[PDB]
Amino acid sequence: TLLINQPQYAWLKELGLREENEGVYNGSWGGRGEVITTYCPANNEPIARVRQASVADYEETVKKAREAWKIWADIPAPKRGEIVRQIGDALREKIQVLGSLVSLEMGKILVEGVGEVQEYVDICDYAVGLSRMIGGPILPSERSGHALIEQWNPVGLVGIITAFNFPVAVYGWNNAIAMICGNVCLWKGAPTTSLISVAVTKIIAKVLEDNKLPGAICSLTCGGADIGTAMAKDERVNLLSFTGSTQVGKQVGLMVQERFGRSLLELGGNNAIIAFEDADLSLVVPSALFAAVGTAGQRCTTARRLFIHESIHDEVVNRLKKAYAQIRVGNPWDPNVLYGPLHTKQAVSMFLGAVEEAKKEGGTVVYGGKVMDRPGNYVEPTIVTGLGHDASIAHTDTFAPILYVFKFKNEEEVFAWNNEVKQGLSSSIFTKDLGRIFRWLGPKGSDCGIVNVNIPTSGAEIGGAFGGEKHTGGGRESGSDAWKQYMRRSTCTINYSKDLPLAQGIKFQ
Amino acid sequence: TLLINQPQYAWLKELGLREENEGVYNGSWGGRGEVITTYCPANNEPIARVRQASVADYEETVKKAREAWKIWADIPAPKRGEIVRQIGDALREKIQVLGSLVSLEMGKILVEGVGEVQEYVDICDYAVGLSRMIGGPILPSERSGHALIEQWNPVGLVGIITAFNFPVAVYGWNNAIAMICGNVCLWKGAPTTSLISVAVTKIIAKVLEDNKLPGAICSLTCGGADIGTAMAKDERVNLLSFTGSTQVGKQVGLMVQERFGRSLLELGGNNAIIAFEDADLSLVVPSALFAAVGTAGQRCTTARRLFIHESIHDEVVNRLKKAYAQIRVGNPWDPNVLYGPLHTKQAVSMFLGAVEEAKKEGGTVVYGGKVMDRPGNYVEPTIVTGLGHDASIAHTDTFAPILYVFKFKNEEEVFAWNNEVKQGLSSSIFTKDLGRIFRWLGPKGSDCGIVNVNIPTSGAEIGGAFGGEKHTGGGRESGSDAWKQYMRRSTCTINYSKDLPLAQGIKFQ
Amino acid sequence: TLLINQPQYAWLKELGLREENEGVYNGSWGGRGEVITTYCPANNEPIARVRQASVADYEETVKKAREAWKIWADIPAPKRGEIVRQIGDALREKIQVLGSLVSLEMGKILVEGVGEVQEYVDICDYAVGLSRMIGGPILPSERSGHALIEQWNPVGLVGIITAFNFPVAVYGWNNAIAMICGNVCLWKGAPTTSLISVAVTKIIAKVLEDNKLPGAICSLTCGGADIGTAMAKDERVNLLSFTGSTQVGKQVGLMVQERFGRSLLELGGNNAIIAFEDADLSLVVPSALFAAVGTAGQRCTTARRLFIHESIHDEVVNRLKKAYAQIRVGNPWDPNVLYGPLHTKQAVSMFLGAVEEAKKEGGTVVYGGKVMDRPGNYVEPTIVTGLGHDASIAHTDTFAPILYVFKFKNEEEVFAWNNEVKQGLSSSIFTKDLGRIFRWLGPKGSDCGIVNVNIPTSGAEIGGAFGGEKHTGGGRESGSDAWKQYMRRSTCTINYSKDLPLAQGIKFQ
Amino acid sequence: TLLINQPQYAWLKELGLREENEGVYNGSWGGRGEVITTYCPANNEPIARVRQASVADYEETVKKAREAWKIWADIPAPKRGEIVRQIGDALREKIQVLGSLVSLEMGKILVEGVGEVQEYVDICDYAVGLSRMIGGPILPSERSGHALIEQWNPVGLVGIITAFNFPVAVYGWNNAIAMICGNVCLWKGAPTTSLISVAVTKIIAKVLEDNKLPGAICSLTCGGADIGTAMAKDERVNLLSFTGSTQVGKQVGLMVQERFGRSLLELGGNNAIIAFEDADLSLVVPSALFAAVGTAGQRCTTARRLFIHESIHDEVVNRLKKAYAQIRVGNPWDPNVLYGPLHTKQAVSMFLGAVEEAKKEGGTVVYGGKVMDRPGNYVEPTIVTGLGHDASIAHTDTFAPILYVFKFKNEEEVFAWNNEVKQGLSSSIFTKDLGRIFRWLGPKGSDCGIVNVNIPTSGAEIGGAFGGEKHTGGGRESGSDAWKQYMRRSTCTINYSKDLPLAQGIKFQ
Ligand SMILES: N[C@@H](CCCC(=O)O)C(=O)O
Repeated sequence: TLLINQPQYAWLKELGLREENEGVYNGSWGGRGEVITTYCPANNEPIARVRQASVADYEETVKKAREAWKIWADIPAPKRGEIVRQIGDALREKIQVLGSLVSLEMGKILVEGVGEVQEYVDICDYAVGLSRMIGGPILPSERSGHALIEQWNPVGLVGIITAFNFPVAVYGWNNAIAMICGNVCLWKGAPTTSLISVAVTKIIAKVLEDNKLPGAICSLTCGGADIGTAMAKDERVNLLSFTGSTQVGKQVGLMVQERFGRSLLELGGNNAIIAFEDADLSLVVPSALFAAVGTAGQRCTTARRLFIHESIHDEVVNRLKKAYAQIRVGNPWDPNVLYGPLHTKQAVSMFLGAVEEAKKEGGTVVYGGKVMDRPGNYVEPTIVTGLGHDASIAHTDTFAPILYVFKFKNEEEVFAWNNEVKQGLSSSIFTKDLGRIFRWLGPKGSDCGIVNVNIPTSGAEIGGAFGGEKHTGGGRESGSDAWKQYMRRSTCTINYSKDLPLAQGIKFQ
Repeated sequence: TLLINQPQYAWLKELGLREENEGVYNGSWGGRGEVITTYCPANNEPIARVRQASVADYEETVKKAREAWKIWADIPAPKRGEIVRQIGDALREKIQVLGSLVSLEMGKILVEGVGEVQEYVDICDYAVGLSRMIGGPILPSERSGHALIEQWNPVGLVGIITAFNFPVAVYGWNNAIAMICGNVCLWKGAPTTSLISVAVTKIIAKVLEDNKLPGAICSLTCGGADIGTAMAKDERVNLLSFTGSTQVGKQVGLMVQERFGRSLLELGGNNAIIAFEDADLSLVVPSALFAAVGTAGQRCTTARRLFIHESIHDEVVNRLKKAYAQIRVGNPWDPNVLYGPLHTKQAVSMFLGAVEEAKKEGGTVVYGGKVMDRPGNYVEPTIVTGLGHDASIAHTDTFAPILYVFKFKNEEEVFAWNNEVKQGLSSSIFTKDLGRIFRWLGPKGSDCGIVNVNIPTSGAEIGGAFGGEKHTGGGRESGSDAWKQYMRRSTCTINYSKDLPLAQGIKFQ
Repeated sequence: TLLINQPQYAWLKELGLREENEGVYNGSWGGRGEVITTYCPANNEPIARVRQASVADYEETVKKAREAWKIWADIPAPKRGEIVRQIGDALREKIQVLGSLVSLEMGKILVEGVGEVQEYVDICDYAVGLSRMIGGPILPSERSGHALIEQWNPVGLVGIITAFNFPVAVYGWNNAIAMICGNVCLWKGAPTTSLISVAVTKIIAKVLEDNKLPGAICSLTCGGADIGTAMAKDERVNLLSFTGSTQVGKQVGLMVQERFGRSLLELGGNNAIIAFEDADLSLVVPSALFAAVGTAGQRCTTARRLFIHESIHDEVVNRLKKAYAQIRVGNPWDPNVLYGPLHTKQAVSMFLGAVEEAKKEGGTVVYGGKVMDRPGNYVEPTIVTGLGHDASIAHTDTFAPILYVFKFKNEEEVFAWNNEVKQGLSSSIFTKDLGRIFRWLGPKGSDCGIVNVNIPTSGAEIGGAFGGEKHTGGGRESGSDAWKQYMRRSTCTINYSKDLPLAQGIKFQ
Repeated sequence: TLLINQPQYAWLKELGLREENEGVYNGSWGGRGEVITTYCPANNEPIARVRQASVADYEETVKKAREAWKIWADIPAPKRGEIVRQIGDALREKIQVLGSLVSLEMGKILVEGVGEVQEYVDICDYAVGLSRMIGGPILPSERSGHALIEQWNPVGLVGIITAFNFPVAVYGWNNAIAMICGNVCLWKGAPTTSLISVAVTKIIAKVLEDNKLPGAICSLTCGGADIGTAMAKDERVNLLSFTGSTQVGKQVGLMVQERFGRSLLELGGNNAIIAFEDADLSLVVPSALFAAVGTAGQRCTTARRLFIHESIHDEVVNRLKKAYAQIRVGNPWDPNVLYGPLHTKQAVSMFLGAVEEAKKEGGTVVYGGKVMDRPGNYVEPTIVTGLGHDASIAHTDTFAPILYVFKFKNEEEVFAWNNEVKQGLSSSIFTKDLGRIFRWLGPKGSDCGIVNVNIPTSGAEIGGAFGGEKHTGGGRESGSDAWKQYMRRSTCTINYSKDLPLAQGIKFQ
């Protein structure tokens, strides 16, 4: 009855998964907490089982990771980068099968599952180069015979809590960067993507073990909220990177601040696309489509609000309705399928509640709005017109494929409306106007951390820093100098002289 | 009665100070809150009075500041730098008499008062050059016909809360940097340095108004804990920089996190100097003296722990005693005075309590330990030997001139003892050993934000970032790229083509 | 009959100039070579005289500069920045009278003369901040117990050869940057701007003397081609920065290479403005006017080629002709004069030589083309149409105010025509097309070192690097990390361990 | 007769080598010039033959590379990085046989042969990271409504001339960096390592072919000085990176300067190791051994001068003699030998010339000095004592394994003696003295491009820039921001507004 026992899914054994898998890894595999069974959202059938972490499992792992850190921090950064290079190779090798497991356990379509693993391969290549570059400037002291250098050192143990919707990539960004920065990692994933977490940890463990490194360098404790809270409250967790809901993120931030730890919060988005009158509609429509219905609307970067200039509102909406009706729905691993199930049955419930709440706040469902009559967690991608831009349901961020469409007239008001929500992740404008574009990029433009022009709100590349402002939580991951969040800066002055000139010329005599 | 009414203190009026002064500035001067009188700690005489902010003053000042921000953020950064340049020139012209006011109201000696003002002058020079440099990289997009740029924009209103012990420099570090980054500022100082806050703001307000700019760009609301708490709970304060006690800082970080604001925390230090057997003792003794007794021991970077290797412990301690007994006591505005009073009468009593608790816990007062027989808040700088490194009184947070002296034998134990406290601000080793110095700078060395060699724990220059780790709060000010804390990063992708290739080669069609 | 002996030019004495002035400074003033008289191009009247450098003068000056470098190089860079800050202040206080001398001796209008001095002011401000920043990274060594450091140190003596047309600013750019980088300078300006060079040198010398530093840190040796050739051949001149003709620059470049010195060449430009059909003509016409007739067309960044799309060629030409007729011609110090004389009587001949040649090669003079019958070296700013973009007269760059106008159709061809010339200094397109602008910035776009959009080819700001490609010589001055040309990089590996790991894991034992 | 026709050398076929090989590659393989036979320096037996380029081959190859660049420069940099990544992998997979070919045709020992290929692997890893990073800053313009951007674009065709002694790594540093920067490459190796150049080109060709890219992106034209002179005079070669003799490189720099090309010169080095009295002798002796006898003394970074403090001169010289006696001599393809032959018989003649001159000039051969009585180009590694530091023989340009040992007393004279040579590549001091180490890194310290402490002058790691000063020619390769030499910077100002504010506030009205 488990999918891993059925012959058409034997490929799961290529990831080393079996009927019951250990969900704790700290150099040894184990798990004394509750055995969880994860299910395929496309057909509600059980896949395999994972033994989750008890509290003793959590305690032992943290201790072994900190002991592993003593060895790992002594390994030169470029040699750490060589370990991350080998991880990138292992991922490359299994990108198709790991991508298939993402489609199977998470439910996003095969090209997105593969593409998500590509994000991990990309940031590995990136981190490999970064491991020969991380550091600070040597600066010219104002004092003779003094050297002034900025040093960066690992923070220690980096906890990583990831969400259901990107069960490989978010961990991969945090892992590759933290590792070359000399940190050890502790991973707690979404319980409903535990097989993916195990499969990824199996890949990493083999690399560590082949290199005669302690496996606790990349530790895994599968578990629910109790384990996540433990990490948020654990003084031995120097940096807690949390990707999840804003509500839970806020509490993670508070718990970390109470103990004077470090947090990196990557929280919800309420991302807007803005199509001005001069927009290239052949870019607008397919961009709104990918941003709205990509991943069945389940990215933190999904387009949730579409603002269209009055002159083109009807046409864009009609053109978008026709494109929705061509979306090919099916099993997320099937060829030509563009749209899969929602991840959980509760996500279907939430979708239903949001649709009905949108009607109660005066919206009109112009497309979709219904559960699909078929096995699995399938819902229709939905477009809602007629709501005020400040409608309560629109300012709520729901992980459901519902696109709230609004009219506007002037640039100034629509910038204000992009900015008026609590979230602050991604944003896009479609326009040809050179001046408007740079105003969008400037201090009176978009208040988000991702500020795009003529592309979807989703689909970032890894070379830039990824994250948001406001209620999205302020953390950054991946590229640019996001690596600095995973290290502690020291400002270092060395008197190599036989004198003691004081800063600012102070004569203390 | 008031010092400002006596002819010998007529120089206070060179700073625009009067018998009663407005403590609110926002383009207009006002103050409808409680009137406070500040006192000269060298003689316990009243200096002058300041009309603090009421709640209505605070509310109106924030509204004026955010209005001023609309203008100020539209001003090109180099032109904002020119304003800061002129502020630097204004401090330059007033440096002696501003320094003298710092000595009078706060109580540090004159070279420190002038030196503290000089830090503001220095960060002004630095920020002027920065105003032509701030920003992010243009990155190579993996996508044809796409540009990828990292942009930096002001966060908006920067609230700045400062302490009694650096009543000019800390505000200055924040102000110069926040200004060129296109932010407006709201300053709340220590009530017992209100005259200094008012005087500094009078200097800045004139530059702003001379440049026909709205004064609320650098707003001042003098007040106590209510004003600080209001700023911490106020969504209109985009970034709150807080320098103060660890306990209040923890409460400010929690409040700001509750509303998803940005905080920059600079809290207490419990800084150690470590002297190895190969140390040049002629560097040790004067460095210890200044680090411990400078500012009458009232810096967050004051050396409170002195670790001396067993072989040299008695000789360094004897030499410090002779050095201590030679320091010239007197009024702190008097040139060539080296030792002034503590800031308050309460501090004197807390100094006595610490000296008593040090004796209770086993320690021996080898020098000092008693109040001095003279007007004002004078205490003997004090040396306590014989305690264990883990003695309770030594892990405490006090602004009293007591130096706790410990013995050690080996490198590893004394690095660990340095790191064993809760704070993590400054640290220093004295040694000639090449390898030991690089180990101290590395991942197994000092855990502090400031990591010095053969110099005191105090007296940083502005060109590097200033701040600490662990319970020091994590914030950085002044140099390096601390300016990024005053701005929001955006990662910006611009599709300038007629096509829509997706990141990671994802084919969504 | 000297202008400086007339009462209306008494303001010259505010710069310390006299009837006959010393044109050698090395801490002392002197000059034993030939005496030069400079003439005011607006009336051809002699202004004053300058005693130029003999061979003995040059020898003694280089030696004194190199001896002064031993002191200067030991001053911490921020303290060298403080010197540059005072140079900036001295320039601020004399900006009007210095700009007037630029107008009197060089001949550009007063607003530009003042603007040119502002450039030196601006780069002083930049360099002051840079003096806290210059340096390289600390990198992660692949070898345990090794530090890896990029260090930057002065080259030593920077010779600076400047030209007649920017007789303050180019020296200024080189001066501020070289100084904070720890070099000493030796200046040989254009013979026909000798008083300007003396005036600027007097200003810097006072700052150096007021700071008790050897004046030879900023040495002057006024002279002609003999002194410049000596500098290019002199192994004691570590870096030679030459701004001048392509022809001379090539020989300078060869001579420095022959001796394995460092050269920084800023040579001629043949800058094109290209206006596409969708261009804002309200930006096009003023920008073209400023770029063509600014400085009577004697900048290396002056627009000499104007490509206009066929659809708008006639309209842009007509509007530009009407704009050329608005220009007020007069004495360059007279108010609201926008057009002054050419620098030399020789330039007037070449202008007439160029006009006759353009007609012979088939051009039509639609505006100007004649000498203005008045005192001074006044020629009409000229527009020439109907030539092929590949006509010889158009490629030979000369400083005559002659704009060559060309038609185009395709973006591809006209980008190629921008790039087909031997120089590669500045370039500008006028368009609204978002894709066109980013192609112009890209690898199939402009090949020039300055690549502008919707602005003239002249008028750079100091925050960026300044210089060109191809026959423009390759050097960069002023902003970005141009400072690195004035310093030597060293890559430094420090083994502080007891072991000897080899790079690349090479086992040699 | 040909080794490649002997069964024990069949491993050569694993590299695609044959009895007669094609020495031109531009997408297709050919070569119409002279057929060169390369020989094994360990036994003087012929290996295989290579058809070199005629000038028509060169002509056709340049034209093909320039067409390929039009395609290659359009490929996004991260995608170009992916090609280099696969080049890295292809090298990883062939590291043993390619290292053996280097050992066989060049003559260095196998562990260095492999290690040299490892440098190419390492720089591929670095370049892949870079390919996401290269770019310049976005700068805040002083003008409202203006963007200021520093852009980097490829130079076009990078001609790469390499030398016999590093026949793989030097090309690789240039290749990996030039490739990700969007340039195409044209390689001319040393004629006596023609098989190595063919073998590396075969590896890159397969990668290019497998990725459907034109092979001329990495073109090969094997040949001698006529081909090298052609590249130095060819305006189609935008950058010429030349590694070779000082005298040839000077002429290369002159030819390139004559045509306003870009050159990158990496010439000879007369590198010194300085041993102060406090030096750890257990680090000194092996470092001096490896730095002197590594590669049979044929590195440009080889240690030629060994300065030893008077007090330890005799001891280290005797300790270096006992190390020299332990050198294991034999054929270089053994994975266990330490010392192979010189590359050429003429190097033996030169070596014998220098030893005889050192003895004539008063030196004492204390070790070696003789040819080894076996087949091949074997000389004994030699130590020569008793010469002054300015003895003529010690200031020659000879790749001979002769180490010249000098005495010194104080730090100042010996720093000067390090600096007295014409070249400026590498340098190293052995000391524990902290102040001395920072003095050596500073402005009165070593003048070299590579400045090392307690390690060989040789054996750089790729993270930093590589190259020297003075007669070493000034170019930098590999790490840090050396990638900027392979690109052209542009300073780009974009007016996105409707106004025309001028720099420096010049009102042109
Ligand atoms: N690469 C993805 C990451 C989204 C992460 C998330 O939705 O939580 C994107 O840019 O849309």
